[PDB]
Amino acid sequence: MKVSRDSKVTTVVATPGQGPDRPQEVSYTDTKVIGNGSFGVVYQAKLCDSGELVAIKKVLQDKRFKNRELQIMRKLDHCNIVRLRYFFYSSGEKKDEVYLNLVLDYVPETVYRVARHYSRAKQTLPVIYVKLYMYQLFRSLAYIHSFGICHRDIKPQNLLLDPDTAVLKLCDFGSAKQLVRGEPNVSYICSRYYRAPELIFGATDYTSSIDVWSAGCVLAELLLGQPIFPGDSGVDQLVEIIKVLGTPTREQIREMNPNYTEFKFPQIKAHPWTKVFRPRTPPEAIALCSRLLEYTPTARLTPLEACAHSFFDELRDPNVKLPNGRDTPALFNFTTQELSSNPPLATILIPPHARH
Amino acid sequence: ILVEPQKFAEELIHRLEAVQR
Ligand SMILES: Nc1ncnc2c1ncn2[C@@H]1O[C@H](COP(=O)(O)OP(=O)(O)O)[C@@H](O)[C@H]1O
Ligand SMILES: [Cl-]
Ligand SMILES: [Mg+2]
Ligand SMILES: [Mg+2]
Repeated sequence: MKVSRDSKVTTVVATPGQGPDRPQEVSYTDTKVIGNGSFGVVYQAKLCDSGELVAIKKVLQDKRFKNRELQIMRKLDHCNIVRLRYFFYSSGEKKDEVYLNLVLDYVPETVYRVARHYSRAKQTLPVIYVKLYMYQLFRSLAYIHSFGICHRDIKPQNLLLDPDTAVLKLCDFGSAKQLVRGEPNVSYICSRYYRAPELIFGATDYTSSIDVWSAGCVLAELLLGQPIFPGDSGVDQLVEIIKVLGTPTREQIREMNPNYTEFKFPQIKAHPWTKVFRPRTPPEAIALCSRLLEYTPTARLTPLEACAHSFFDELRDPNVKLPNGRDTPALFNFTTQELSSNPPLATILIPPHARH
Repeated sequence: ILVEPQKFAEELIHRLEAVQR
């Protein structure tokens, strides 16, 4: 790390995200903090060459151990996942401690901040945006899951938005993990409101379907204007879930965590989805939501199947356009790896006019 | 936190009984 002046200019030798390790000199300026936390700091910066804005995520690093988030992001190359341009190591506020720096594409907005606006304004997020955002989320989920990678922290705050192009990019892979059948995992993963019921039951053999539940929670929140399953504790959140889905059957409990099959829980009647949402809520949104928020993990739709849902039919219309006038972003440029789980969905996912 | 099944189920049962018609 070196200091020049042409305005303060920081120069470092950083390694690119893709390809073999071929570090380049990278210069940037106009650095300012756009995020602090227990994880570390996030800076915005402007690249000297291109003038393009970037986000620099700086976290504490134990050099004796490899960084999981770095190793995961280097594999990822998708239009709905935030791109890792470069990464480098440096020193920070803690003496004799080395920091990992992640240079990512700067994205101005998040799904959270946008939805938060409509809540303050007492309006509802237009269905078109709900479709657009959710579609691109499932698209990114279909991608990472094909690598056997589970995000484990899907929430509106982690869904970056470009308001001008309506492009969504999944970020924050600091909880992501390569899920392998046979090797158990931590159940303390995933953040409040969006945790799958099996996770709340302390299951350690869960799958990537936990992300699909989180996505369902996000979808419901967009239709509702507020989180559907709030609550500080795991019990609190389960009560909310049960107050909507009804008490899970013994078999459903067995699918989540067998250790709870013998306890006699009070039988609570399920609340109809059509009463959970506003009367103006589109039937297909409700239908999609119920196919995501299932007690049994294997019963939940896969991300790819979710993209093919009728709720996203409008996005496959050739004459579709954003409210701001311009065209919708890339939605049909599916790759073979992306369609790896279920190739025949391509007949639906890729409309005839997109093949042109 | 990582709660044992018995303690967790007890709390959950207590809560569900209160929100039951
Ligand atoms: N590439 C980015 N562009 C713009 N903002 C970002 C970017 N990455 C992260 N942020 C912002 O910083 C916050 C936290 O960063 P994040 O990547 O989610 O790591 P973590 O949640 O583990 O702290 C996010 O809420 C997000 O708003
Ligand atoms: Cl009831
Ligand atoms: Mg985050
Ligand atoms: Mg994190």
